[PDB]
Amino acid sequence: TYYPPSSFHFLVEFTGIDAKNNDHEFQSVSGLSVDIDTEEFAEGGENRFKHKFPVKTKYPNLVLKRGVLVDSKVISWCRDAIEDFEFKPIDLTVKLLNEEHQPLMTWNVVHAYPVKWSVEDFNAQESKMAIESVELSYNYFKTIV
Amino acid sequence: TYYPPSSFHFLVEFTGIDAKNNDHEFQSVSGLSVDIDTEEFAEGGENRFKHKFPVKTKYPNLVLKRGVLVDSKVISWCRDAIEDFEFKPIDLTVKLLNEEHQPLMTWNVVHAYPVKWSVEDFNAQESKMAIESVELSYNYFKTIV
Amino acid sequence: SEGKLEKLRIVAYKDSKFSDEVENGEFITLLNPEKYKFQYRVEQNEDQASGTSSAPIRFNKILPQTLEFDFLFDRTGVIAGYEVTEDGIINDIDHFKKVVYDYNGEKHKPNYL
Amino acid sequence: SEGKLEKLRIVAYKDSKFSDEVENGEFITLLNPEKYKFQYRVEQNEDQASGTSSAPIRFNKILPQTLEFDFLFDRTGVIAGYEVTEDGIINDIDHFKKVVYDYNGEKHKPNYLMITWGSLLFKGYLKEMDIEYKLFRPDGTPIRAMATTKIGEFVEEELRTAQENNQPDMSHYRTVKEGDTLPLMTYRIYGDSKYYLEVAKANGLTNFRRLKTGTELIFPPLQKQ
Repeated sequence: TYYPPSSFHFLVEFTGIDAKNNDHEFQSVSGLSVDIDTEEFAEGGENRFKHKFPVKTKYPNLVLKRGVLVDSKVISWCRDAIEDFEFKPIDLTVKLLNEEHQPLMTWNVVHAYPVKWSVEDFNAQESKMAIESVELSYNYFKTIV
Repeated sequence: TYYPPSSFHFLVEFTGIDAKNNDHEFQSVSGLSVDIDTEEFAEGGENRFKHKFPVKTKYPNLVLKRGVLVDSKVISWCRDAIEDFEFKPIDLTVKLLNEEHQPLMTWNVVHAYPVKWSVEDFNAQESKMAIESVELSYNYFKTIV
Repeated sequence: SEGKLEKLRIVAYKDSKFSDEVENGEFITLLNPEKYKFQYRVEQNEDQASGTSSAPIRFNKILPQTLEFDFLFDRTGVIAGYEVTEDGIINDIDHFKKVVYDYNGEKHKPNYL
Repeated sequence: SEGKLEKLRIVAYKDSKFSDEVENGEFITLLNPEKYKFQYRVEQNEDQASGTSSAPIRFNKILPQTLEFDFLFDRTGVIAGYEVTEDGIINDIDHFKKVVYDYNGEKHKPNYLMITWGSLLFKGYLKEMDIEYKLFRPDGTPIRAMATTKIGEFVEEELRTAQENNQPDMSHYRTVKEGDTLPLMTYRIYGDSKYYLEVAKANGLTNFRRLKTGTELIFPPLQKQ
């Protein structure tokens, strides 16, 4: 913009999971990008370049981090998939906020489910917070702005 | 030259997309280079070297970076290709400028289209600007100088 | 016209002297093949008697030749010079098969190429 | 309805004209194949004598066509639009086999098949099938399987002669344009210039060495036995 916005003020909301204020707060969000797979072809007589063709649109997994929370609803949902193969996809909204705490821009993440859950190593000789990490697979996203 | 020019003053212009002043300003440009693929052959009796032959001219993708802009025309164009497989290639000009803000040298980029779009990770504990990145595929380029 | 990129063509014919063209029987490609390949074979007679150290190999005949190549059809919209069609590649493949494959009831055979 | 994702269908038929449907004999897939493939073969006769540099080539036959594709069955619960079933994929595979594989006692054979998806329309017979079972519930109910298929091509014999409109055996008519001669036109119709006096007698022509440029002529067929 004339002065572009910073990246440290944002909100993560879930649809299909009971809401709690402690499940909307995160330390970091990553994975909001996309790419197109292509193929190459050489045409006889054309020596200046090879041709390139698109094939598929590709998205990476969405990664969320925060300090450990013991009564999380999101984690209970993750456990049902992890332990029993019960899968029930959800939708999600990522919001980048302005100074009035209203959205500048949002991302609509469609049909997501859990593929990973972990907690970082313990160390008796270091002063650190216990950090939890969750990774989700989804089909695509759209933006609103 | 006697005193070679610096690299921090330049302009990116698009043909086929409605113009806005905010879409001509970028933080960084990269990918303006080329190479030739070759093959090798060993001739019996010649023990001093192998022969090498050219096959094809090759170009890398063009990469543009800037702070996040919410109403960009270039991004709307990228979305049509990304979301619906509607492809409509454009031409582009890269200009390296002098002190009168006129071109020292330009690059003519031919038949380009979008293959990638991303925004860097958010971090609640760091003071940073949100940065956007766009990558384009093209056939070749020519220079004027 | 050195600078013109020539495109490969295939024409169908009615007679064995190649002078009478099939009507609407010409195919022009939109992308050239990368390469093509030929094959040549000569056959000899190699019978010999036992107890001997070599045979004087004899000429038999020269076998027919062979050509091979590959094609690509694409109407996605990233190749300069062409337009996107409402029905894609449906009419390109149907015209290609009518020239090189289909049986002709006037001559009781497929076409000369 | 451009925006609709069409799904591949297979219907079973009772007769060789494809007009009498088998009751409850239609299969619709839930996931489309990635690709499909065709095969075409033409056979020639290539006998030649010794001492020669080339053979005299003669057309022999056009061989039947072939179609191949692969399928995936899955009822795990991550694909949008579908529900998880109590018995998984058991009824999906049993209905697929009843259409394409099973023997029909009314006709003493398996079924005629029509395969349609978008631009594709193919009639024929199943030749080969392989089914591999991949995931299971703890009580042994399958929830994922993969199938490979090969289809042959069927043409009824009355339709083959109508598509091969085989024509010195039939009758013909032309109109005379300026530049035409009678022995050149006879060569292009019969293969020989020597029949020009029989064409002129069948049309009542006396001055056949000059044709007038609006005349319609007949060309009778050659006699047999």
